[PDB]
Amino acid sequence: VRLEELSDQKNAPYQHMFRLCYRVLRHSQEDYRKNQEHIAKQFGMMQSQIGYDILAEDTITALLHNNRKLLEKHITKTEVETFVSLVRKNREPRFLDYLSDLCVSNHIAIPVTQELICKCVLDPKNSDILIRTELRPVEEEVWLTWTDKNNEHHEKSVRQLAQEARAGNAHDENVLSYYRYQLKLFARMCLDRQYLAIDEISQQLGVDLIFLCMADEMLPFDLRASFCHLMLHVHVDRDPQELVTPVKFARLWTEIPTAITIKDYDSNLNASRDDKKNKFANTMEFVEDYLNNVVSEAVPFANEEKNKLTFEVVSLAHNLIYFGFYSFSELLRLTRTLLGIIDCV
Repeated sequence: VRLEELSDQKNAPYQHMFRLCYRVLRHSQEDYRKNQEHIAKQFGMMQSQIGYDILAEDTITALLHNNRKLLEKHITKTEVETFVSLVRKNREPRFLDYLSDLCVSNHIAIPVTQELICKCVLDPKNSDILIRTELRPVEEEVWLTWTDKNNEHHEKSVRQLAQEARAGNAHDENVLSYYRYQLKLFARMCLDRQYLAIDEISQQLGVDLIFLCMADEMLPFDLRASFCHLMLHVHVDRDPQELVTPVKFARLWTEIPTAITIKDYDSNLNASRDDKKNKFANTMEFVEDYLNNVVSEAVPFANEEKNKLTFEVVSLAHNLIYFGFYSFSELLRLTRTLLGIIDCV
């Protein structure tokens, strides 16, 4: 029997047999470390059978769901290379999604697998499965260049890709989906301050480029949300940024002014904010404008696509606020907008 021919009516019973076998495997490893480890020794075969209608994807997901130690033990360079080869062969975003899931377990990054995936993906080889983004004077426009499965180059503008996808172009829609999944993979790799991947992804996708992509209202909301997530996890969370404590318990006697106002309180710490907000000033302005636009429309949460971008923007604002990028007056002005956003209708 052949995996590609399993779909035939002649091999139909074999499909049912294999599905039952995989269901047995899934049921035999539920909340049992010994069985999970025993089944994990056959990971290569399961990957070899990944892709076809055999529920191997579900079995792998169940096996690697919320098992940090098992993931670290049984995910290695061979597994990452197998996934890279599969994604090279199929060019489907599902394998990139699987790599992203491997990167993070239980919403917490796993440094060993993150580093392995970064080394295996960002290597000079395997560059044909990643879409390259560049800026062209054409002010400046964003262009994507990618190699198809036939080793043929293709170059096109993001605006044109979005226009064709909206028109109905399946090729451009699939390209956009692949790009979104690639951005998700990069964000997962850069999660929890993975400098090994940040140092190489920042030089490819810059702050200005990501801001332009987010501010381009003609692009898909999901794409804008992916770019916002990348900005949050590649640029905002880095070494210079550090969490701040809003309340201070230690005070110096002679530093206490006789009279204190909102302006004086803001100016007390307006040097570090002033000299660190230069990069993110445009981002903060965009966030404020987006929140005002959201609060100015009835039923803020009506479209899921826009809700994704709203969630990403709110997460970015939360990170910026907790990194001390906002003054007291700015926070007091933003609280009205937030309350209006989450107000009753």
